Amino acid sequence: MSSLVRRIISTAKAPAAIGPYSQAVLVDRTIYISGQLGMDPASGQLVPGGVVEEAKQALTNIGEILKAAGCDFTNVVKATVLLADINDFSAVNDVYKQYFQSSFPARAAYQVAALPKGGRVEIAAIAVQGPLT
Amino acid sequence: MSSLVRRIISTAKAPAAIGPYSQAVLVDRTIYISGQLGMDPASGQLVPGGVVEEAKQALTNIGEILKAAGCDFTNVVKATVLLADINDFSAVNDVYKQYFQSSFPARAAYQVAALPKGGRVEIAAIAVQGPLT
Amino acid sequence: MSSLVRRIISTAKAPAAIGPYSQAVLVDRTIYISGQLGMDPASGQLVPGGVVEEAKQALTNIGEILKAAGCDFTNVVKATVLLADINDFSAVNDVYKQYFQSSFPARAAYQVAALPKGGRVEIAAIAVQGPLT
Amino acid sequence: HMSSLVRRIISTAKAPAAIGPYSQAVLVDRTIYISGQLGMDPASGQLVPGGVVEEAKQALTNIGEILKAAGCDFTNVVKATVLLADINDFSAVNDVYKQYFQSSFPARAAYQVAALPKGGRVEIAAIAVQGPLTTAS
Amino acid sequence: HMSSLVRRIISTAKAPAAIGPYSQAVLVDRTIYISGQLGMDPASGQLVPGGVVEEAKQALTNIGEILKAAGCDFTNVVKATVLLADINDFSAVNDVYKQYFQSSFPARAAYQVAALPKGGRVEIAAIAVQGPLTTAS
Amino acid sequence: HMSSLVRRIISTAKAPAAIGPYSQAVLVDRTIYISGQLGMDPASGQLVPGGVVEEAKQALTNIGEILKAAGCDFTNVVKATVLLADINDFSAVNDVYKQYFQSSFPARAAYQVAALPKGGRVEIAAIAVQGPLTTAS
Repeated sequence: MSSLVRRIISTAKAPAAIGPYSQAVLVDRTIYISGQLGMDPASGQLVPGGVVEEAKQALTNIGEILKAAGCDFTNVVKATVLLADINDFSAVNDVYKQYFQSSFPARAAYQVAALPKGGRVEIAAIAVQGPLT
Repeated sequence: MSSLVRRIISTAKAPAAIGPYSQAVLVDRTIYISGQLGMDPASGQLVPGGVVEEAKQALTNIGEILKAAGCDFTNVVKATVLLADINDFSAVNDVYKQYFQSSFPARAAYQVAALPKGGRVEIAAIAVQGPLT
Repeated sequence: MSSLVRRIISTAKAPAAIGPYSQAVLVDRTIYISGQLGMDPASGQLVPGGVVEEAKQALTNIGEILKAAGCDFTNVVKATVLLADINDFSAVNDVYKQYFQSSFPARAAYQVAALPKGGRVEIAAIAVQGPLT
Repeated sequence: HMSSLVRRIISTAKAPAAIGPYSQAVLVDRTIYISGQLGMDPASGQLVPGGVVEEAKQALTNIGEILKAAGCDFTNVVKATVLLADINDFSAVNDVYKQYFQSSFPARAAYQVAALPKGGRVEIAAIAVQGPLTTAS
Repeated sequence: HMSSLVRRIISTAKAPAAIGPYSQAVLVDRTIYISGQLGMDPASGQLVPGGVVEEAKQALTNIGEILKAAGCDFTNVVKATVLLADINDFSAVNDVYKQYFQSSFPARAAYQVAALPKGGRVEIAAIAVQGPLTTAS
Repeated sequence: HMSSLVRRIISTAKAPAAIGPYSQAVLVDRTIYISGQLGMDPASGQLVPGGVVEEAKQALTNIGEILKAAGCDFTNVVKATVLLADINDFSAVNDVYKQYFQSSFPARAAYQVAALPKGGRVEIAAIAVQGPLTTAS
């Protein structure tokens, strides 16, 4: 009946919350990361340029949340890729692969009906705090 | 190679199953909670009044499942909010915030094409059994 | 600050990856399984026959990934069932129940706008490596 | 940061009280460290009469009450230490000790010491692990 | 496969150096096994003068420096062993030992031995658990 | 409820058999408690001839076989106890013991006792932790 560590992860290097959620929660060694839209952290607005630029921004935001938790992309074990349009699958895959360079996470990827703020992509993730063997 | 505790959480204070699933599963210290529609526990029928009343009922149902597992809303670490209509985002956020009063979970929220029983909202969650520090 | 085990699960008894993901990731004792379409493992093509045959194939694929990790369906604690059409709920439930014969997982099930490859169903899961009590 | 592990000080009236800055036992995480027990009567404060066999019986009774206070029994013991005033009493003490265990026997340290507190002829200490335990050998 | 647990060899200059194939203490996972400490002056390499009370004070100072090197203090000690050259010195040594603990006291082993290294009159060893710890009793 | 932790009773024919209600070693969770080993020949049932140095070599051989039966080697030992019939034999025994360890040395207890079983001149016990272990100091 040990008391397990639970910590809210919060960094100004990622966007402010637009609803009642934390950027991520660390509990024991597992980090649950909220869905990230392609919002610029300074302004909270979706970056221009459509799905490719939004995907890059979403992943960069995930990277800053990971870093705040003492992690990097190699600590990610599962990701969820929500698309506004299934036709963008190939383009989003090519962006995604540039960040998750090895030990590729488990994943689910599919088209939803609509995302907050009219986003074209939103990515959530689960990570495990290192060290990992 | 310890044998980890796995327990099916089941309470008549939450709706009966409408498919082949458990209300929640506790494994080690993590509790995976099934998606809850706004069904009345006694009748299994969706409450009238649309998305706001359904969201309240769904969250109340989650609360009873948490309580059966010796938890409350403060043990939730991640939630998924599935909407039938993205226009309801603000209204559902305001209901949601009334239950998750602190240590806000990580979250993903988005519009799907359709929910079972024609629900307007469905909420799933992950919690960690306390004590948490 | 122990170093936790993280292992990529990979078996030729399940389909090759069609994107930048692992079939599953084992970390500590938790196994995150990627969404499985009803693809034949040998060819990578969706099996004919629609949602019922695809659901059977998806679940068989999950079973082979579990087996590669020293597990079976009784180790599953949470599943996500993504449908291309909510009208298929009853048919998919009846297939699903044939594999998850006891200790039914927690679950969320709902209709999405579109799945990769035009699939009619996709199933992801979380399992915990045994022994479980 | 790290998890906060549970510690319980065990203190039962059915075993001799721990006079001074020690405890009968300390449970930390799942491991229970049990202080050495003499053949002391909990209600007299000195040794039971009759010598080493009588003292061994009382010491093991005392350990059993401390185990029960920690939610354990003798099946949870993983290591014991048997200290003797006379090595030649080992067989007699072992004939008492063997009655408390049926299988999956603890590891053991046993030897004669120069002197025990209270003039004792035997003192038994133990380490136990809180269950459930699965024995695979 | 299993997780890789952390092990740290503790080696502080504020306690007597561990001459030869032993360490002052070993931390493994959360548990710290501390070698028996004599009343040795870290900078002389032999016992402090003045007998058992002076030696007990120095031994406990030495243990405290090893605990600090492992990120602990005396509140993390869960079991201690007090070895004596003379059982009749127990009360005097206990009056020193009690100053180092205020509550949640360790389990204890204590007895007279035939001989300690270096002609010591007291030697104290300990097991501690790295915090945080929550004491529920 | 709590997880069920693994316990294995270790019982190898390459070390002297544990006669009576004790085991050569008990593994529980990741920790192995190894009973004190004398310089006993596994196939004779009594001490090897030649005195303390010969007995120390045989005792350490016996411990090594018990470690191997638990899937460990001497690098997994975190604490050892060296009991002697004569404190003046410590250096000779240490010259044997040092051959079994190369670094990350165990914590140690060592002292002379009034009598060991079987008339032994040395008895070595140990605590080990099943690997993998990462040593960070």
